[PDB]
Amino acid sequence: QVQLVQSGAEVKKPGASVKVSCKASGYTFTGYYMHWVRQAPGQGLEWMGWINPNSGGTNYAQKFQGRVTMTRDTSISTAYMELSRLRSDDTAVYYCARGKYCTARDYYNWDFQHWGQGTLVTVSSASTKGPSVFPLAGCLVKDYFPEPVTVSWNSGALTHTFPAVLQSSGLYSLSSVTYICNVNHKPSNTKV
Amino acid sequence: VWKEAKTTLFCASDAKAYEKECHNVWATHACVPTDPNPQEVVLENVTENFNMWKNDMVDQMQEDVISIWDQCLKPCVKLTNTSTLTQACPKVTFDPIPIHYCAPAGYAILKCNNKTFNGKGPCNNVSTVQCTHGIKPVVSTQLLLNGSLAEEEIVIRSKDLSDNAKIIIVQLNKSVEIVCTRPNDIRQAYCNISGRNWSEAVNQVKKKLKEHFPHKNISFQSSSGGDLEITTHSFNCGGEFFYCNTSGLFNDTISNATIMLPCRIKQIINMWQEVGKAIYAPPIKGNITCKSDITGLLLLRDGGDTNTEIFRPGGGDMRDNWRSELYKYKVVEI
Amino acid sequence: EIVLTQSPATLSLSPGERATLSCRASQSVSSYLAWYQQKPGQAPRLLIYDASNRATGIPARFSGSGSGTDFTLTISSLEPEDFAVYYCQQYEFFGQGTKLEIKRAAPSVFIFPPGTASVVCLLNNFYPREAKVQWKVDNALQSGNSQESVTEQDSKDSTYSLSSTLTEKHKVYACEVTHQGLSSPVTKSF
Ligand SMILES: *[C@@H]1O[C@H](CO)[C@@H](O[C@@H]2O[C@H](CO)[C@@H](O[C@@H]3O[C@H](CO)[C@@H](O)[C@H](O)[C@@H]3O)[C@H](O)[C@H]2NC(C)=O)[C@H](O)[C@H]1NC(C)=O
Ligand SMILES: *[C@@H]1O[C@H](CO)[C@@H](O)[C@H](O)[C@H]1NC(C)=O
Ligand SMILES: *[C@@H]1O[C@H](CO)[C@@H](O)[C@H](O)[C@H]1NC(C)=O
Ligand SMILES: *[C@@H]1O[C@H](CO)[C@@H](O)[C@H](O)[C@H]1NC(C)=O
Repeated sequence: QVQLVQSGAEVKKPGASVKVSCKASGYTFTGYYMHWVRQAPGQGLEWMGWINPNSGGTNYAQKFQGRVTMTRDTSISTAYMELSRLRSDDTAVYYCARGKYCTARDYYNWDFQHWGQGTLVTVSSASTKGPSVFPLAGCLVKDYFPEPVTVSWNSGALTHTFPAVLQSSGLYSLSSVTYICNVNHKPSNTKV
Repeated sequence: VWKEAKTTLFCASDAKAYEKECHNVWATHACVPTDPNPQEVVLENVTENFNMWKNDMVDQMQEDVISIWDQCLKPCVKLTNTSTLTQACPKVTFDPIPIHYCAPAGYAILKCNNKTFNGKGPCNNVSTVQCTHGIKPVVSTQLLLNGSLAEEEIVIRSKDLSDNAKIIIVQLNKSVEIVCTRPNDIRQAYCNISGRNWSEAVNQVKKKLKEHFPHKNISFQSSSGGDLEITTHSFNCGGEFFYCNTSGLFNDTISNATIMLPCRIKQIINMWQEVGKAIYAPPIKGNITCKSDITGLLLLRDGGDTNTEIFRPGGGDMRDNWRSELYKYKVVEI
Repeated sequence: EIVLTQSPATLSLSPGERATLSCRASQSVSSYLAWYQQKPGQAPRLLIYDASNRATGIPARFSGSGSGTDFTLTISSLEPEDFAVYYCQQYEFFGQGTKLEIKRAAPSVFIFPPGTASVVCLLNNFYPREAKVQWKVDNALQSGNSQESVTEQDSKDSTYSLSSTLTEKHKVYACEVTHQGLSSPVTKSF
């Protein structure tokens, strides 16, 4: 029953710092390196660094140094990643991942057998905003922030909701195609 | 004629029962006097495989150096998340002595005399001995102290140099003096080292390092993060725990000859025998001072695409400290 | 320090077929490689470790091969649950990903009229993925003022759908769609 659990999605503004948590269960926390890896929307994976929880030793990818801090608390089986001086293109889902083998095995440690659920971020000047819903004579769910939104038709009785696009305005827009579309934006407690 | 095997080594030291040094006391109970005349037989037209990283002699030297600390440096209170311990905490005389590791009957030890062996692989010039050289169980980080020195040229030792998660042991070949003193912020101490001698070392090795990489520039920087034991040249001298700041030893500009390292004396330490904290009684009065020879380095190479390859001091498992001396050896069963 | 190139960029097959994925390491000397599968909005899942070992809980239809610079992932017979994105990894380094798709349709095209006006063009259930939307306003080709997005392949028909949004002066609003399944471009207008 090995489990890795991360903190919930966080949204922060450009220039700020963020600290993501990763709570481990089912194994000896000091026995295994925890790595951090991120994923931009629709993009590949980018490794960020690793930490040794026995000692606190770290390694960071050169791409970011002094913009990222990794830590551990051995008493609560929790690893932390802090990324400072955020750029908009740091917006991504963040995963922690454990090597298959214990540090003591000294084998090839970069087989990521266990992954956290990921933490969605958003570096934006935008602020929470409910969507406007216009008819497609579908429904156009325009100018909301942040992700996500849900759409149903006829309260679930009628069963294509497209991926949102990020507009230059910094707000999202998507389309879903008696007929009534039920739109819910939890961040803004909007329900149309 | 022989096979790679495992068994119970035994230790040997030139330890007098007259002495009160804690290290000596331990040896007199667990080691036998050094064989006076040792007979080593080089073997002609032979080649033998060695893996310092899978060597079980280390595992044993680990257990023993823990043993000494268990009696030599008892903490007043040691904390883990299972267990809390409070006990007698006496101060003891403390000077590490070389330790030899010999083989019983039915077994022998094989040594690699190639002046440039990396620690994993075959060895042309192989000899046979009944007992290792004498290894001083120095516990330290970042800098390896009082060890043996490379015979000819610098040697870089790692299991997988492309793996940025593997320690890089460096065996210098020209030692560098370091003098660490606490005199009589009032737990403050300091170390002195010759910039010129240190930079000369840092270059001979930064040069050696690009040899393992294609037309890449080399950089030295302080640790990325970690417990103070990692992020400082930490050690014990006279039963007192020095944590010294090597930001002036790991830099791409190496200062004047004499450069001064701020140190601090700690009563609370994160343990290397185990996962916990050990608390110790305050430092004794006096001019605590330690002239040491830097013989090797422990380092870590940043990963992730870079045009420079960066190395940072790394503390590691102590076992690595043992590995640095027990690279040359293996255990064979006749 | 090392670069991973997987090919092809996209793999389109059918259940029961043999799957072969390649990962080419650039100048690399290691013999370790892991493979990962990822479904959308899900964590990656380790399929193969140390190049040629199947991870625990992974079915026997998965195989790994290769050493050196060129490595291979083989699935003996594609199952519905096996279509996903695939990554290789060595040390800290990841490949760019391969999309494994169901291979199988002209789009049905719809245009919707709207301080702001949004005009939406819908391309419904088409295959293959390549498609062109051109907006025209009074027969003038538009550029720079639209955005589009595409659904993941449909779980029932393996098609894609696409939505384009163009964001009083002008009279005729048209979306012109080009796709191989159309013998000539279709224009929907109002
Ligand atoms: C590396 O090895 C050298 C020896 O080759 C160690 O130097 C030794 O350091 C200890 C103290 O750390 C000295 O013992 C002390 O001596 C003073 C003055 O004699 C005395 O007042 C104390 O009660 C204590 O006995 C020892 O004399 C000294 N030996 C030499 C030859 O310098 C050095 O400490 C070792 N490095 C490490 C990190 O252990
Ligand atoms: C201490 O570590 C043990 C396992 O080594 C763990 O079961 C326990 O939860 C830890 N104590 C805490 C969480 O404080
Ligand atoms: C140590 O080896 C380096 C090359 O690795 C060489 O330049 C230097 O002269 C050597 N020093 C001694 C004292 O042999
Ligand atoms: C070492 O010294 C530098 C400046 O002298 C300081 O910024 C750094 O925090 C120190 N590191 C430790 C581990 O004390």
